[PDB]
Order: sequence, then structure tokens, then C-alpha cells
Amino acid sequence: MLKMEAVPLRLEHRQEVIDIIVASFYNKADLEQWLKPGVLRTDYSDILNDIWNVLVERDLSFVVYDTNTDRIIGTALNFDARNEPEVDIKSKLLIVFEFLEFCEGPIRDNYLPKGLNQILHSFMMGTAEKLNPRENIACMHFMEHEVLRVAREKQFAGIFTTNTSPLTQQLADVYHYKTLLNFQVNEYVHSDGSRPFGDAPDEQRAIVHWKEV
Ligand SMILES: [Ca+2]
Repeated sequence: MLKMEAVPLRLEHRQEVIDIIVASFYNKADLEQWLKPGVLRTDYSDILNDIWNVLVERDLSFVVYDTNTDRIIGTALNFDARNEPEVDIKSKLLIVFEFLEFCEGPIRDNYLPKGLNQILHSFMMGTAEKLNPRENIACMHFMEHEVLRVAREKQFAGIFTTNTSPLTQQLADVYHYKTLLNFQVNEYVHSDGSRPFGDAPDEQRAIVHWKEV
């Protein structure tokens, strides 16, 4: 059985965290696959390097160790939704972040609690590339359980996230997250009038999820 431990993010975790996020997203991500070509691995690592110090100092994120091997197998990166660093993105990834703000913004600022230390934003979750299905599912359940623990212990009101893959969407449902928006990603229109995910099937959703703590 996979034995795991959640450890607060440290400064020296940067390369291990970058490796997990790059592997977990690049090519794999359900939105960026429709922005091909022009998405590079460094687009993800550039964003993470730009926020790394603030990410560690806010003390809301963690890594997951396989206690048997003492190696990092997953990571959960979190911010206060109302206290997130201002990063400017060069790549086509900016379209992804603008779409997520399209989904999250109106709901966050008009229906969720006001003030700092209220909304815990689960903004990245990833697992190591070499995990088999059993280990991936176990790690996801573990991080989902620990994000809840951080939320209560840090006195947040709830957890807020947009889930863009079928597995993360279904996990959120069985963990009793409330669905606040179920958006068809091929209907999103960019500022230039194009639909950057327009080639996606009608069944690909972006789901805004909220769980009171
Ligand atoms: Ca297991």
C-alpha cells in the first residue's frame, strides 16, 4: 500500500515541483491541447519560477512524499483567491488563464465570501509521471483530503477551483464540491473573436467547484 505524507512547500522543492507540474500538464492538459502548436514546457516552468518565492512564503501549498522511498510524488499549489501574485504570461497559456478568469471571476467576486483568508484557491495539482493508476488515484485522494485539512486549519471558509479534466471533475463531485458553473469549453470566445478551444468536443467541460469548509 502506498504510504504518503504531506509536507509544507520549501524553497528547495522548486525543481521537483516544476518537474511534476511540467510532466502533469504539458501535452496532457485538456485545454492546452487545443492551442497547439506553440505551447512549450518552459511556459509552465516560467510561470512557476516567477511565483516560486511567494508560493512558498504564503504557506498554503504542500508536496506529497512516498514515505517508503522518501521522494516527492505529488504537489498541491494553493493561494488565497483574493491575494494571488500578479504574473504576466508571454505564451498562449495566457488564453488559458483568461478563460479560467472568465469562469471564476463573476462567481468569485459576486457570490463567494468577501475579504482575505476566505477563499482557498486550489490552482494547481499534479502527480509524478511514473505513478501507475492505483498510485495516481491514491495520491489524488490524499491531496484532496489534505487540501481540506489546510483550509480548516488555516481558517478559510471554503475551497475554490476550476476542474478541466474528467477525473478532477468527478473527484470533486464525490468529495461533495458544489458545481457553480458547467461551461462548454468550445463556446469560449477570445478577444480576437476566435474560439481557441473550438475544436474540442461538446462534452469537454470546465467546471467551477466550491466546497464550504
Ligand atoms: Ca494503495
